[PDB]
Amino acid sequence: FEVVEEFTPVVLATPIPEEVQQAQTEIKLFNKWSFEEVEVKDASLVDYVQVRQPIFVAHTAGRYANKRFRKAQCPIIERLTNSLMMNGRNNGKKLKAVRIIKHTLDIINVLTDQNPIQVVVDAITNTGPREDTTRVRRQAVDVSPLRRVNQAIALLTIGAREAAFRNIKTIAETLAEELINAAKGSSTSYAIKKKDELERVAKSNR
Amino acid sequence: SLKAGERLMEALDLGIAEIEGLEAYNRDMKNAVLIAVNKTPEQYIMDTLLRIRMSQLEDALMVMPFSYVLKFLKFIDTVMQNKTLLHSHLPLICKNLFFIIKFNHKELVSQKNEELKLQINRVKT
Amino acid sequence: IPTHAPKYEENFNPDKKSYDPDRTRSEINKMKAQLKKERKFTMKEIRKDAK
Amino acid sequence: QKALPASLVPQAPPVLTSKDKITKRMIVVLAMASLETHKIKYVLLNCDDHQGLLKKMGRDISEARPDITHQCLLTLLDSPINKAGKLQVYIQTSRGILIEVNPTVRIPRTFKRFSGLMVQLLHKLSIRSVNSEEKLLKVIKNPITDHLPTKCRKVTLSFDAPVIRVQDYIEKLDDDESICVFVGAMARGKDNFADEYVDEKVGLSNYPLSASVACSKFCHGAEDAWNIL
Amino acid sequence: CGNFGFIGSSNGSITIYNMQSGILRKKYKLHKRAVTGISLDGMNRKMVSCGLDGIVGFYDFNKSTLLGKLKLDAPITAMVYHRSSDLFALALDD
Amino acid sequence: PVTLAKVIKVLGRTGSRGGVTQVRVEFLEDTSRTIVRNVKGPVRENDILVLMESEREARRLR
Amino acid sequence: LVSVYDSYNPRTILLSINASTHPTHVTKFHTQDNKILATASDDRVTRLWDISNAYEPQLELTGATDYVRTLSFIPAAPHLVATGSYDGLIRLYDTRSSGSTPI
Amino acid sequence: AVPSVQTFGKKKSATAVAHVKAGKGLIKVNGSPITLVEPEILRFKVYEPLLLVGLDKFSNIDIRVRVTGGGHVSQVYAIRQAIAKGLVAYHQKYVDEQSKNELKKAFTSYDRTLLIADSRRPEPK
RNA sequence: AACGAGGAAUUCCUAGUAAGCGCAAGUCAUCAGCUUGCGUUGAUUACGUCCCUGCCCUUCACAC
Repeated sequence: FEVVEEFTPVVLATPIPEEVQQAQTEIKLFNKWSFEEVEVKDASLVDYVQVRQPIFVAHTAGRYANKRFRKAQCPIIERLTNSLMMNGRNNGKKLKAVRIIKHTLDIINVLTDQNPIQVVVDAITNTGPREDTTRVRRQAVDVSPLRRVNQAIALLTIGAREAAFRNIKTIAETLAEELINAAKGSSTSYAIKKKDELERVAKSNR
Repeated sequence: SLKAGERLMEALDLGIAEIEGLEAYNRDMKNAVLIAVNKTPEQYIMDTLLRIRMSQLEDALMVMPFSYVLKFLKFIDTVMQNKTLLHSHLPLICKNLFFIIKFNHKELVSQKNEELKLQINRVKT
Repeated sequence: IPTHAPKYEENFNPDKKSYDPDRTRSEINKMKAQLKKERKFTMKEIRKDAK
Repeated sequence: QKALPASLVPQAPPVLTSKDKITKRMIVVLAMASLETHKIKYVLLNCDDHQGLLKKMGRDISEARPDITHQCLLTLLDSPINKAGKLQVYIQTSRGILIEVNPTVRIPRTFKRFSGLMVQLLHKLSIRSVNSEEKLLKVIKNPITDHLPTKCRKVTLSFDAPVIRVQDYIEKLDDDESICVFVGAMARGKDNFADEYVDEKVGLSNYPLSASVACSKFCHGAEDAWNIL
Repeated sequence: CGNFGFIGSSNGSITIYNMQSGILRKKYKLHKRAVTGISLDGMNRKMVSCGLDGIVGFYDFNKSTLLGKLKLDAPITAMVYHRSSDLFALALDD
Repeated sequence: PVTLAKVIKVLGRTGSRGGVTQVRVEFLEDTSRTIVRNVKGPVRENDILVLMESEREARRLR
Repeated sequence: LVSVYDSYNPRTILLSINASTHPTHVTKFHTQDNKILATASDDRVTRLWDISNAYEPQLELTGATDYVRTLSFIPAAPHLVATGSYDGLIRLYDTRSSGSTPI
Repeated sequence: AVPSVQTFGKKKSATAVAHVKAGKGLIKVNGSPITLVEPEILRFKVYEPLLLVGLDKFSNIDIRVRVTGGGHVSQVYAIRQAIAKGLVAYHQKYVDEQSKNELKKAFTSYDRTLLIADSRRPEPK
């Protein structure tokens, strides 16, 4: 069985590169990473780590601050880019953040052959603290999934930012190391250590 | 201070603690606050139910975990033997009892406790 | 581990003015500041008198 | 037949500062240090020198003794562990001003001179070397938690707490982590100064201990534990 | 809906045109013999075809997929599709 | 091991501390069993929480 | 120090590894498996690094009584690794096993 | 006369005017091929319509887009909105309406900004 | 000599907002030791709670 919808080869008077046509075939992040195979390992984080809608570039110019929970629908990569720009000197520079994330995904694919988006989602799943404390002394409370996603993104970005503040390393490379380590589950990542400390102090006052 | 629901949970723990104690005491044979107030455990819990304002009553009941709902049902069952209390506060018991059952009906039916089945049967009739 | 000594001025006073190695440089700074303080006061009094 | 390191020249250990958070360390927080300044020239308020003034201020003179804080600083910085570059000292003044002590510093021995430094530090917010190449004493921003190593065990010194062997406690503790001891330089009072930060509290001996001796006793155990010698 | 027209060829191909502009949109190729009937349900979702080879194909017109195939014993001569009840009768050669 | 519990109701008028919400959650493994817990972040119905300990019952936090 | 750079991009430095205090004469990528790097040093140990984990070698092969300046990976046998030292011996190792002793 | 349609796209002060006519797949922006639009990082943004509906639809038309005002990003969004609106308008006017519906469905499924202007009008609260 | 992002305390802030960037105008009061407009890039975190701190209000059916 075959169904044919094109009977004439499509040649456009304006030349279009072959990569753009293979992008016609399927939507891929930066035309290099496919969203088809990415899945959130933890069931709870599903519906708050949004990867179902493939996008070409992180820039979307959407409205996500209007309602309480719109941030969930926002693509996770774009939220990572947004969290990447902080500390004032970088405020207002989204194109630089997009470039940094592009480079970082390239680095992640280089060092480990896995799909970089999969590594990003694994890191965001792993660094989410599952139990926290509140001041009364302290007392233990559970954490909502949205707060887990927010704090995971913040911890990864802040750890990567601090690691390369006064080091030869550039933001992209240290962020790549942070994401790879967090997805692995190793202690070496700043975010994993902070998450473990939060859960331990919560367990102490449980 | 303690809020509605929290007061009711405290009252249920006290009154049903003694109701369990006496029944176990009678079964084997075959506290300060209540003595100070000079009220039977049925009245003390029933008294606490009256003080809760109706606007806060439904919100107070939802706060209770299930484990107190089983306590609540036994309290109603204990009140049943006292016909004087029942007809005194019949509308209040009926409204509260139905709201409890409706709210957590799914979790109630799942339980296989045979004693619970007998209590509701007695509370029904 | 390498060891150093702290640098400090005994009987420090923050309200007091930082000691300057050069006397001419210190003295002129005293004279300049008196000019700014004195100039600001004189202008303020003249403006009030004119009003 | 493991081959030797290529270069055997003695090499100075790194100076360990707040910026570096991965390296293993033993941190001492001399809690509730009594260091305050006031005009007579400004002077570090002292328990015995200034009784008349402190009565006017209304704070009780019993808790106005920086000599304890000076004393703990002296013993810690001359301990071999600091000479091994595995120790960094933090001080929390009673008022709530947090001071970072670079391990390199060499505080003057006499208590009189030490008072001279503190007033400058509390007022100039930083102290500079004689050769002017790093900042030795620097004030920094509360809370203490952020500056501490990211993966770190926190403990306090409580007389009522169970007695433990400092050597035994350190070895059983993990490696990549680091240890903070919150010691009360205060003369006398409840051991709740660091309860907000700490997770559990321990005692080094059944017998009561001065702030200085306790710090010396604890740091030495790490030296045996970490083979600092 | 009156938007599409299906043409069944004697060589086994089903061509789908658009009535408004008369432009070809899709071509389905399952039967090898002549297609003797084509029908589409009221919802414009499931499409069914029959051919002299005796097979009845079931298509999803929206997704352009082969839902299933049914072989009858004899060649099929004609088709009538009832849209209200989703039943269609086939006049077999036997 | 960690359990997963889906929120079914966000309780109101609980008198909890600011920023802490009392909720009622039913376990995914057993839909019947329900437990009342304290949640720190923004929480709404039908979202899932990771419970480290499934025994403790929530108490008002003031 | 062993460094890994993006070929054709001299400015960027992906990964920097301090394999040993002695000189590291040989740094060869594994032909079958991309992610693993082998470095032979004058320390006489041919550590087998991994790109993802740069802090500790995945394996450390030893047994060479002199400088190791030659390293080769046998095609079709990813586990096997061959190192030749100035001792005059060509040592073969099995990374699948515990290793550190030539087969 | 040659069949032609005109549409506008607007983002902040950036305005794009798109003329779509029967042709041979010649897409231009400011007198240059669409491939040369800058910044390159956002180039795929402008490509988003062309890839969503497939290049075959464009193979029969020429699109000329003139952009003025605003910055880089606003101009990119103006261009993409203008291209999408022009294509849908042309399919409406000179092709079947079913294709128009398919195009609108695809674009609104992906990003409705491609068709509706995004106007962040102030709301006092 | 001074300095390497600035202690304690304290103030402000919820979407084209915070923050960054420049270009114009000087409009009878103010402003150039500057003021006001204009466009460009553009986020994180809350959008619940009355637990704390203040301010405020109360004591024509059916059903309650």
